[PDB]
Amino acid sequence: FSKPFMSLGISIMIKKPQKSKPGVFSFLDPLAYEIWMCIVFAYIGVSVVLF
Amino acid sequence: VQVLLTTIGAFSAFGLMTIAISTDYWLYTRGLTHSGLWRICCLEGLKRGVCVKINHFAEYLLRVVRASSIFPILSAILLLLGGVCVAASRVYKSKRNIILGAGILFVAAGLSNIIGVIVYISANAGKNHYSYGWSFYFGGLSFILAEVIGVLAVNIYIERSR
Ligand SMILES: Oc1nc2ccc(-c3c(Cl)cccc3OC(F)(F)F)cc2[nH]1
Ligand SMILES: CCCCCCCCCCCC
Ligand SMILES: CCCCCCCCCCCC
Ligand SMILES: CCCCCCCCCC
Ligand SMILES: CCCCCCCCCC
Ligand SMILES: CCCCCCCC
Ligand SMILES: CCCCCCCC
Repeated sequence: FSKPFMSLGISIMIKKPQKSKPGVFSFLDPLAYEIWMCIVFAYIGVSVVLF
Repeated sequence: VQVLLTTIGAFSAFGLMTIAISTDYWLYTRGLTHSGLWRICCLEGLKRGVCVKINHFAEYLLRVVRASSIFPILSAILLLLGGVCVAASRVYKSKRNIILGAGILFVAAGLSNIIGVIVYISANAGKNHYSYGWSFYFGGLSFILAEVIGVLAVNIYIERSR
C-alpha cells in the first residue's frame, strides 16, 4: 500500500429538514377549530340574550 | 310581514332539528365508519353492512348526558312549545303578552342547543383524522334560525306595546 491519498470515516446521513413554510392561518394553531367556532356561536348567543 | 315569518320559521327549525338528531351521519372517523348520536353504523368493518349501538359503559355525570342526549332534544321540545305560542296570535288575540312567552322559549332552546354540542365534542375525543358529516351541520342551522326567530318574536312584542 501507498500513503493514504484520502481520509474518510463512517458518517451519518439524515433527511435534510425542509424550510417548513407555515400556513396562512398559522396563528389559529393555539386554539382548535372547535374552539373558534364555539366562540362565534357563543358570541351571537350572548348578543341575542343581551338584546 | 314579520307576524308570518315566525310561524314558518318555527316549523322550519323544529322539523329541521328533529332530522339532525334522527339520522346518524354526524361524524366520519376511521375502516371508515360513520358515527351518530345514539348509535353508530359501521362500514368496512370486516362486514358489508353492520350497525350496532354504542356502549358508554364525578365524571359519570358527563357520560349519562352523552348517552341520554337530552340537550339536543330539549331544544326541539322548546321549539314546538314556542311554535304553538306564536300560533296563538289568531285564537285568543289582543292579548299582547303571549308573544313574549314565545321569545323566551325561542332563545332558551338555543342555549340548550349549543350545550348539546359541548357535551358531544368533549365526550367524542375523551393521527385519527375525523370530520363532521352533513347531518351534523344541520344542527348548526337549528341554532342560527333559533336566534333570528328569537329577535323577530320579541320585536313584534315591542311594536305591539308601542
Ligand atoms: O345541534 C347542533 N347545534 C350546533 C351549533 C353549531 C354547530 C357547528 C357548526 Cl354549524 C359549524 C362548525 C362547528 C360547529 O360546532 C362546534 F361546536 F362549534 F364545533 C353544530 C351544531 N349542532
Ligand atoms: C333511524 C331510522 C329512520 C331513518 C330515516 C332517514 C331519513 C333520511 C332523510 C334524508 C333527507 C335529506
Ligand atoms: C334508544 C331509543 C332512541 C329513541 C329516540 C327517539 C327520539 C324522539 C325525538 C322526539 C323529538 C320531538
Ligand atoms: C379555523 C377556522 C375558523 C376560524 C374562526 C376564527 C374566528 C375569530 C373570531 C372569534
Ligand atoms: C320525524 C317525525 C317525528 C318522528 C318521531 C315521532 C314521535 C316518536 C315518539 C317516540
Ligand atoms: C368557516 C368560518 C368562517 C367565519 C367567518 C367570520 C365569522 C365572524
Ligand atoms: C330586525 C332584524 C334583526 C336581525 C338579527 C340577526 C341576528 C343574527
